[PDB]
Amino acid sequence: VSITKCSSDMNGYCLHGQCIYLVDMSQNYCRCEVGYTGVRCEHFFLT
Amino acid sequence: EKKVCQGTSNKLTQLGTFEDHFLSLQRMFNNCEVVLGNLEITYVQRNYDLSFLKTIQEVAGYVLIALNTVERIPLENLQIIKGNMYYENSYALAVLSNYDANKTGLKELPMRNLQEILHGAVRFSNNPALCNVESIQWRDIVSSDFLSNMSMDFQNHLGSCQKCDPSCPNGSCWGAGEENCQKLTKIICAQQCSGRCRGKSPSDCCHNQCAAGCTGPRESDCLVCRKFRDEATCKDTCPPLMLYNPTTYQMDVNPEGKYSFGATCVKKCPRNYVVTDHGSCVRACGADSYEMEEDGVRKCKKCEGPCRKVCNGIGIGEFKDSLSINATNIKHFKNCTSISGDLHILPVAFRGDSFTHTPPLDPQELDILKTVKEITGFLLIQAWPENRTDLHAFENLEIIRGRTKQHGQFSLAVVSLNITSLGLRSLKEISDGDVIISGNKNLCYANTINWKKLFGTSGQKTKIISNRGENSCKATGQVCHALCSPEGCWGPEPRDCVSH
Ligand SMILES: *[C@@H]1O[C@H](CO)[C@@H](O[C@@H]2O[C@H](CO)[C@@H](O[C@@H]3O[C@H](CO)[C@@H](O)[C@H](O[C@H]4O[C@H](CO)[C@@H](O)[C@H](O)[C@@H]4O)[C@@H]3O)[C@H](O)[C@H]2NC(C)=O)[C@H](O)[C@H]1NC(C)=O
Ligand SMILES: *[C@@H]1O[C@H](CO)[C@@H](O[C@@H]2O[C@H](CO)[C@@H](O)[C@H](O)[C@H]2NC(C)=O)[C@H](O)[C@H]1NC(C)=O
Ligand SMILES: *[C@@H]1O[C@H](CO)[C@@H](O)[C@H](O)[C@H]1NC(C)=O
Repeated sequence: VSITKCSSDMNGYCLHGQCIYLVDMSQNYCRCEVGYTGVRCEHFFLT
Repeated sequence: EKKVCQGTSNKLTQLGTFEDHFLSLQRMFNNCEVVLGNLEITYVQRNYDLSFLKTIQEVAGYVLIALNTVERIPLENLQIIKGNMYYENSYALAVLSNYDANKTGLKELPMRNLQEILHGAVRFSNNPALCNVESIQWRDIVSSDFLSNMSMDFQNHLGSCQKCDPSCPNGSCWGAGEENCQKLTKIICAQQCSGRCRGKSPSDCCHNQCAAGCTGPRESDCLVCRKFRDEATCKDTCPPLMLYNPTTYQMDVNPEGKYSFGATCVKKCPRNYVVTDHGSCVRACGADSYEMEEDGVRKCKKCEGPCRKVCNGIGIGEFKDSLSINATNIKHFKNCTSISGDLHILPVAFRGDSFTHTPPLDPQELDILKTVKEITGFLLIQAWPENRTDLHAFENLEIIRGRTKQHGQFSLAVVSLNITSLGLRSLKEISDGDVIISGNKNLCYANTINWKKLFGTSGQKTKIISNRGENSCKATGQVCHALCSPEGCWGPEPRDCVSH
């Protein structure tokens, strides 16, 4: 009852990740691959 | 000697699975005491030990606590949030939806030491299992200039919370026990106090520079500093290097003088920073002003007319929320020699971004950067024309000063490119920070370079890994030229050689 899938409009929003809709805030966000950071998963992380 | 960490700005985004996320979070904030950025506690699953949080005592930016199904978050010793940065442009503390879908989750948030929010408001929402937090009177902690922006809808559905110990003034407490009661340092203060205080007595009126409170009215007896921290004394502004003489009308030397660096007064700026005439350590000089060394000191000087163009980097100025060098902002680097800041080249520059209204970038448009000889921050290259074999646009780059560093660590990062050679044949100095050369499946000459010859600081390390293997490159004859034996090279050709 917390996160949900994102819309089809959200395709290349997450650069290295999967979009997630947060229903308590009504906001869209990302879940990055391992080793990637940033709100949009844009930067390679040190480890 | 205060333990220090960078913080995170991921803002509710998840790094990998809940395990990976917890591991990154714990690696970040392990034995940290002062967080220079934001403190973001998100997505921590039940039965996960958050013991390291017990060390953080100060946060410069904002504190976010969201979507944790852990039962307890022991930010016991968090004293101050300076609010140098807001969550959603009005919050220095945002605790939001800490629960699992089976109606359980965060309950214990014993921030017994949080006594000051310099800037910003706080917002609480959708914390069902959260215990005891509807008790805290925030008029004491938050500044009066932010009281209207609070939006904090304290309700709970669990209700199985132990009432605040009868010893707590006004029933306000952070957790259970007589130890979690709220300490007032502003509301209970006397009328004659300047600001913070220990009690309603005029004796306990704390110095105006004491942010959280004090253990004595002197400058050096503060709990946290409001403005600057000179040694063990809270100062409104750093002591200048020279003081005026009201009698002689001239400037005299100040023996207790100090240089302004960050929120501290230091005896000397760091090696790669600039120094203004005001005696302050700066990261860049204003427009119509240039950098120069003169007697062992890097310093700013004005120019009466002919001086270099002000080229800010990706991140600052007109490039405020930009992720990369892209088709929109490439033109603004036409005649740049020094980059005042950082450079990012990400894959989306090449693919184009629909969400920032950014078309794709022509690889041939990259050669604009060939004029650049100095970068003052870090250089991060995660994308490059796949048809290009080396980093041709940076063949005339000489110095990366590394004032600002990626994650506070890396001043040169070249990751996941199709290149075969680095081709950085004018490179001569990397003044600070680490190098990381990773994932470039075809790169073959990075091993030949003695990178410790470019470094301007002990402990500068490299991370040269997961490229084309050494023995791979040697097997295909992809090695430095014979005439170039001493320090290796940046490519197969004799000019790519460092010493020839
Ligand atoms: C390619 O380069 C261009 C040029 O640098 C770059 O365009 C810039 O994009 C950012 C982000 O879209 C723009 O910054 C915005 O400015 C407006 C005010 O005009 C703000 O409202 C924006 O968001 C704010 O509010 C949000 C509320 O949720 C906050 O979350 C957020 O943090 C902000 O506070 C944002 O600041 C910028 O104006 C443009 N500039 C130009 C010249 O177009 C583009 O982003 C680059 N491409 C990529 C992929 O980054
Ligand atoms: C947070 O406080 C500010 C400052 O009092 C208020 O914002 C108002 O609107 C704009 C946007 O910040 C300001 O320029 C105004 O000066 C503010 N006051 C008025 C009367 O318009 C507002 O109280 C809060 N902002 C939000 C977005 O809730
Ligand atoms: C990457 O480099 C190799 C080097 O020969 C080349 O064969 C390959 O086509 C390059 N990839 C692209 C997409 O150009």
